[PDB]
Amino acid sequence: ADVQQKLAELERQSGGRLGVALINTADNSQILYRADERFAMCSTSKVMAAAAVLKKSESEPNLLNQRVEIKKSDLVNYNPIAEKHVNGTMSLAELSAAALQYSDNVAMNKLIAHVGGPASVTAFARQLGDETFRLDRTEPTLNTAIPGDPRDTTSPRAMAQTLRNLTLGKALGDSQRAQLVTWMKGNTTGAASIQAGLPASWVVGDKTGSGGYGTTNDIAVIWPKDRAPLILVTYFTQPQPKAESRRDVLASAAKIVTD
Ligand SMILES: [Cl-]
Ligand code: NA
Repeated sequence: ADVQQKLAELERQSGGRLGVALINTADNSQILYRADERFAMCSTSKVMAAAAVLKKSESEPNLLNQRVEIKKSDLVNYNPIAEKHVNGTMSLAELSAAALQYSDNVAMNKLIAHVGGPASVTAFARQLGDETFRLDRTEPTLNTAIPGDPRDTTSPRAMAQTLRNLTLGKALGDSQRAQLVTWMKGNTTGAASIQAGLPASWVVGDKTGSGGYGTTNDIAVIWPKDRAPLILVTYFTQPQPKAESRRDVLASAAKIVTD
């Protein structure tokens, strides 16, 4: 309860809307704040697109080696890896890694297309037991994050439970689960978000997201020193369309709920 008051104070101080879900797998306890409200996922949705391709690879073992052409027409707004491979191909494994580790938006679009579009990613979430997740659009429009707009949203509670299934549970086969976790542990974009609020010795696998209205998100699996793992989802959005990102708010929330 003291944690609730501290999160409420942080939310007030920040001027935005904060949603937090922590799962402590030691005792299956939860810390929740606005955990059933919807938030725009932005690039945190890349985890579900990658997982859907991994699940397909359980029945098509050569799938991650399949190659995908990258053309100038594929470029969108943020393409740090794909722009180096124009007029060549990348494998689905390389695209998955680019999406998760560099937040490459071409990679995301190629993963979406492969599995059949946003409704197919959403159908995959339903098969896992997540009835809240919805992916509606492709990159870059899925990041608009308009207040009140349900498109491309989920709730903190649902995303934490689903991330627990994907990374610590049995939603994926052992090889595929290990691959997802390795990719998330190799993320290059998260050091200023949840990880900035945790001790240096803890190990984090995370995926960040940012978008309109100053939306600043991070979802993480956390291995504390000599403890059972944690799942932590921190979603944040602001009232002003051109608000700046606030990664520090996510770091502060992480420190509060892990103290
Ligand atoms: Cl503004
Ligand atoms: Na979700």
